[PDB]
Amino acid sequence: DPQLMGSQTTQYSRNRGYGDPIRGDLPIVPDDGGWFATRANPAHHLHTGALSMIGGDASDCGSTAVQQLIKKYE
Amino acid sequence: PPPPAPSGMQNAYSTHPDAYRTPLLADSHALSRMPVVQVHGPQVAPKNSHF
Amino acid sequence: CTTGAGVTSGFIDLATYDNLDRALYGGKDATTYFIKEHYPVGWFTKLPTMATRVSGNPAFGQEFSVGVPRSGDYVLNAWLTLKTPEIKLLETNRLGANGTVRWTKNLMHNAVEHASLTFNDICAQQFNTAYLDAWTQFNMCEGKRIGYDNMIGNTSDMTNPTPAQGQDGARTLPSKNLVLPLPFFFSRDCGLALPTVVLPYNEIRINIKLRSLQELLVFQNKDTGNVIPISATDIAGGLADTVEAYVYMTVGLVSNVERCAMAGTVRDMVVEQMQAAPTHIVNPQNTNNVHVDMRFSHAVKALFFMVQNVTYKSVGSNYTCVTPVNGPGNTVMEPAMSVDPIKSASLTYENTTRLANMGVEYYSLVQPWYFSASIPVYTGYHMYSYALNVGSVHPSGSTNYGRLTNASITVTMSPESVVAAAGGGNNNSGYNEPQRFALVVIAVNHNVIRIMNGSMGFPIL
Amino acid sequence: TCTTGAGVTSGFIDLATYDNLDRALYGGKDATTYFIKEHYPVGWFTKLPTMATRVSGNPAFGQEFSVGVPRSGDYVLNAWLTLKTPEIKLLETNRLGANGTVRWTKNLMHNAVEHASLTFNDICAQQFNTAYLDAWTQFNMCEGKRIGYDNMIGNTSDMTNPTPAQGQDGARTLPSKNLVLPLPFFFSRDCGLALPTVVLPYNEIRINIKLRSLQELLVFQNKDTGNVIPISATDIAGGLADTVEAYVYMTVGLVSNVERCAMAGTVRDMVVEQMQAAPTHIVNPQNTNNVHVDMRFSHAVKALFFMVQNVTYKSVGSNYTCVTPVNGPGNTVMEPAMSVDPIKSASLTYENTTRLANMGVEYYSLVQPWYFSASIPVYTGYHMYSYALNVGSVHPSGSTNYGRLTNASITVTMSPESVVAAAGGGNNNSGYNEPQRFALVVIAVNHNVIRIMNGSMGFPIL
Amino acid sequence: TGAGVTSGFIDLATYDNLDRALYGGKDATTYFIKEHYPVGWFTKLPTMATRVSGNPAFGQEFSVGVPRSGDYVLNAWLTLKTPEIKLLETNRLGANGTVRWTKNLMHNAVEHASLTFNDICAQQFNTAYLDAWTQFNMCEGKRIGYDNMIGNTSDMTNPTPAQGQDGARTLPSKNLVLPLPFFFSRDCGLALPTVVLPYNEIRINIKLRSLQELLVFQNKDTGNVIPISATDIAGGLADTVEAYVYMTVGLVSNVERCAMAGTVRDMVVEQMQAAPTHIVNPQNTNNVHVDMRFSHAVKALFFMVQNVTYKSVGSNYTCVTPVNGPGNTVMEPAMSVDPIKSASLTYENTTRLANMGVEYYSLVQPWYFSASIPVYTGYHMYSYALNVGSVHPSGSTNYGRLTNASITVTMSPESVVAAAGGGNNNSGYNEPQRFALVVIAVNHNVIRIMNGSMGFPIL
Repeated sequence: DPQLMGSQTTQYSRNRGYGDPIRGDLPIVPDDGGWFATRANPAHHLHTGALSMIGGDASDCGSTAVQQLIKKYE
Repeated sequence: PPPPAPSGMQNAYSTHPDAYRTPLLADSHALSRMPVVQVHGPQVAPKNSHF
Repeated sequence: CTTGAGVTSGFIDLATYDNLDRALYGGKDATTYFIKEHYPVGWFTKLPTMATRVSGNPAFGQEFSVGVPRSGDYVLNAWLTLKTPEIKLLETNRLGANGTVRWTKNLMHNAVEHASLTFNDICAQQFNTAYLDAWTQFNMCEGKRIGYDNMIGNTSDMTNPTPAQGQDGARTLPSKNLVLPLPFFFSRDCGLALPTVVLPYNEIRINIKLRSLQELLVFQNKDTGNVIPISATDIAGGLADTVEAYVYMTVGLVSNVERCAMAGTVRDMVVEQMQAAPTHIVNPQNTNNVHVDMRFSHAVKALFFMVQNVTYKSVGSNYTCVTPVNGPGNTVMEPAMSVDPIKSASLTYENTTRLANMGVEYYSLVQPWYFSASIPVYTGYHMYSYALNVGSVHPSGSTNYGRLTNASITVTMSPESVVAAAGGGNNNSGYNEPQRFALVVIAVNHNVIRIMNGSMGFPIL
Repeated sequence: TCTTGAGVTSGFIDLATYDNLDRALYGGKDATTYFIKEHYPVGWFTKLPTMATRVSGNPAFGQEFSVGVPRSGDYVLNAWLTLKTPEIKLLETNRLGANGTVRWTKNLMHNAVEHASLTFNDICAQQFNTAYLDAWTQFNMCEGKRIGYDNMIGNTSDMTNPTPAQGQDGARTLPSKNLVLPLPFFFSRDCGLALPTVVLPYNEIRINIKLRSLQELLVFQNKDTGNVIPISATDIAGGLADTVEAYVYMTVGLVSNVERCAMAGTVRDMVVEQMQAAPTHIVNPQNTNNVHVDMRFSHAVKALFFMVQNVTYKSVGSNYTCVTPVNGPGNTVMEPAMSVDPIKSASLTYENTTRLANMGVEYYSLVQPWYFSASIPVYTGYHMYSYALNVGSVHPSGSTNYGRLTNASITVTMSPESVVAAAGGGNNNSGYNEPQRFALVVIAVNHNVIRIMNGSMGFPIL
Repeated sequence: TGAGVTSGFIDLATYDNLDRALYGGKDATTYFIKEHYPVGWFTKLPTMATRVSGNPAFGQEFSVGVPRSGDYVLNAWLTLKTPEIKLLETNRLGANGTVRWTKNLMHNAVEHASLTFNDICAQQFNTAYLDAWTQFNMCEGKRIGYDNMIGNTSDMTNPTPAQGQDGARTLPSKNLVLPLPFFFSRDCGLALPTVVLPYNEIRINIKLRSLQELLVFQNKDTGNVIPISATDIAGGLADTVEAYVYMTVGLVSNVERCAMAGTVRDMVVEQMQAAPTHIVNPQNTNNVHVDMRFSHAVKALFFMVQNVTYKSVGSNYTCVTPVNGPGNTVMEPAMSVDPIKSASLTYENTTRLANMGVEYYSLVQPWYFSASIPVYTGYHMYSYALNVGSVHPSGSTNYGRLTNASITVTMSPESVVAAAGGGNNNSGYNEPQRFALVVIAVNHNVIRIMNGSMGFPIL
């Protein structure tokens, strides 16, 4: 068990880093076929995005609490 | 057989029973001449204890 | 009443108390001064050792390796001592009476490049002149500045030009040994030390490639300020290639109970590495804007850059736009017009201006003032730190360029550098000959090293 | 020669020597050890400078302008001001003719900035000025950055070097180089204290900066008699440009969304440091050599900084000695020999119950900075007395609340050098050729508490 | 133009395994938030120390009692007004004669500075320890201030010619301040519990040095030094002079002064052990070995060879005495190197430290295990601890149970050639030179406070 590449992630696809940074790439399942079908792995083919990586839909802020706060205060 | 044991007192003795020679060294102070090495001191009574 | 040796004066302050003082001080669990909590620490000892040479011979322009000694529980300090030769100028020099010889500025950090540390045959890290200069200019605590500027040369004797024997100045450059510490990950902090007891068979090497002595001495003309390479016939005694260079490392021993407790486990450390971008050649006559792409892998922490004057290969550690000249009193001086070639630098992240066209004074002063332990005293040495404290070994704000898209550093040239690139300058002006510049970029990044079963490696890589 | 030694095994004697004192000091089941550093995770964030949207007028010498702190940042923890000085070119048509030199005053920065304030909504929250800036930069300056500061704030041996008229040997022009002043504030003092603009959406944060007039910024000096007179527009070429470009930059630091939403909707308490400047008092050593000044301070004071400032000429600033600087050889400013701090002794009294006796001036000058500060001034004046163990430490230390204290007094006794400098008649190139005037300025530094709740900031003690 | 805001979102988007290992986590200590904890209530103020014996005079000794009725004593310093020197025209040297204050006026005229508890001595320090500690643990920014406090103003030390010569200036009379390094002054956490020690009487004994050796009388041309006399200068030699001692006293709240009453306490303090100086003659032999006899766990060793040719000049650790220079300014001639070339430590005839170079102790050891590097020749050190200035214990060894050890030094060609005179004018070695090797040790100790009394449990 060499330690030079033990806990090392695989080299990501070149197209992963070209996606939208603000909004993560949409989750689409690939084609696990054998006739002009790409066997892309979403583990290293999809960019999670800046906001989707951390979340945003918390119990208090939840990215939408402002709407019902305004509705209640109105 | 593997290479000799690395330094740091793992190579200062042999595992075979007929030659061990515990790495401890005897003191040079003998027994007749034992230095006092350590002594104890008492608390000093205050100068103005008469008040 | 109030008399000498009074104590009642402070009773007014003691009685002074309100809600603000109750909020700040006081409380059942509040700590107090004048009382120090004492806790036991580990039992250990330390001592220096001489590292026996194992490869090559110490000589200028060649590479030699030194093996790290065993039998020490930890090693946390390493330095190189070198005995400089004796310089004696002769009247048979090519420049005649109008010739002077002196050691280059910053004798140490020179004659030492590609200084590498290898575990078995794995290059853990490597540093060179640019990194040494940047580190010693940015993270040098005061009080030790004089000591460092004395041990690395720069004693106003090596850098003072001396004329030939026939002239008034017939002094010879003294031959005194100089000491240069080796900045390594284990030397950064006492909490990070190499477990040589854990690694009894993983042999460790330090590779040092010295620089040739021809490009260590500056042969400066007195009047026109022209520098030409030195030769054996120029000075008496020739140029002895061999040199007396030795390596010393400080080792430490711990208690038997501590050693047996620590032996037999996996240990993870956070270390700092350097990545130097490939050098670039800048011609201000052609274009006034220079862009260099950065390629880095791990989480970078700071970016150091400067434009180095490469007009004369003998003179080094000169990041100004004009080479130094020989002034009065057998000393070296910087001419009137000598400023950093940088005017404004900016960062671009794939056609996105992450950092605007900030002025050169920003990187020169504001960034070191807030996010560094010192401010450089020489022109150049511009920096940008993603972390609050660069010198802190503990991790701080940092970005991984390996997972980031292409980034470009953009620099605008200065009119002083533009006019200095073309020659025509008068005598003792530095820019008499046409001047060429080079741009160098270095970065410091974080990394994780794992030690397990008497072996080393980089799990992330 | 002969450098072999026993080797690594020599330390085994040091390890073997072990007594009861060594057992009490080192060792133990829970005893900590070096060579191993514990690692703990920290938060995820990124920082970057941003422009500040100024929405009030344009910068100009002798005018006041306000810049609004930009929102959209989780935390702001820095603030500095950049200003590009104009170009100076003296003309032969000056009033003094050949004996006329022009130079920027000492400490170009910390000047042209007075009553710099940071207000929230419409409440006066903080304020500082030239005396506080000078005292802080002289008392709490980390070594190594001193050269950088003295290069970015002026005093770079180029602005302060007098230049004669064009017809004389010295015809150089003062360079027009931009300078940077880092504005001290409670959020800029430490990284642990930052303004939570993310949870402060109901408040307006503004910074007010009032620049000085270029007439008093510049210094016009007589080469022979060493007299200072106000400058005029016709004296220098190109006139006087009242308007000038100036910008306020600040660093914005973000934070992870999980921590942001965790800290959202909670009551926050912060400790900040403010200052109070007592009104200046005119001192005339000709009449009396002893001056007593009352103090009126409100909160828990941490330290008192004072100094007597020479105020003979309003053009020259940051001068706290008895004799104004005069021109010297080599077109460089020269300090006349008879130039010492006018204060000879000082004392503090709490309603006829004195706390400090008639201590010597050297006490406040040297002993107090040596023990209860991070630096020692390299100039004259700048006396301090600190109730706290460490002035620079943001954490509270020993202090006294002046609000719950009756009026206190400070007494200063001047010096024979000051009383003889008060009268004029000095010879040429001596500074005191004309009568000298001095003023007393007192600055105090105090702690305060700031409460953050319901998206607003305010003092819970009023 | 730029982008400003929203530029950092693409930066925050980058997150990998290394970033997850370093940052992140539910227990990560975020910045921008400071945890505040309350502290104790106290108030400090200065206080005169009342003299109890003797009279302050040069060449005498006087003792001052520590003021009582306090809670903590955490400072101590002395102030002394230097006399005014009026050089006369009837001096022995005639026109070719100058008078100046010795270099490092403070740390001179103060020797055997002792602090005693009740009737037993507790600590003692002197000139060599003061100079070494100041040169090795001087925080920058305060270096100029401390220099100004102790003198070295280029006015006291600048030579002044006779009245009729070009230089008519005289040495001004201004007071100087010397802090007293003590265990309670090392850190604020260690202070004398005066509230815990009632009816205990504490002494500070200071012995001054006579004015004959505090004044340097240098020949203008040949650079010779002769002892001064009262008739040589105007105003005589006033032996008596003022000298005051101040110290800071702190007061604490009743809730803690009553709480801490009647409790046993143990404190770790740093003391000084000085081996007797040894005269060294480089003319006969080049190697000088001196034994070291110490008791407790030593932390650091300092040593130096002092030029002792003229008792008038002090703090001279160079083989060549300073001479008068151009511009009425004292200068040190070109031949100026430390006489020590190499040093080694021997443990029971076992060389723990080999024949290391002098530059090692001069530069490498201070660079790693000290807060400062000396700016003057000499002052060699070797420390067993990682940080000398840290009050907290570090690596150290005890000499009480360690059998006799020695330290050996080797001389230098410059020292052996300067030991014999014959040099030209202003060469410094115009007369034969004598040297004395001095070694100081800084160690640890434990002091026990109980029952309103103080003592040393380990003795």
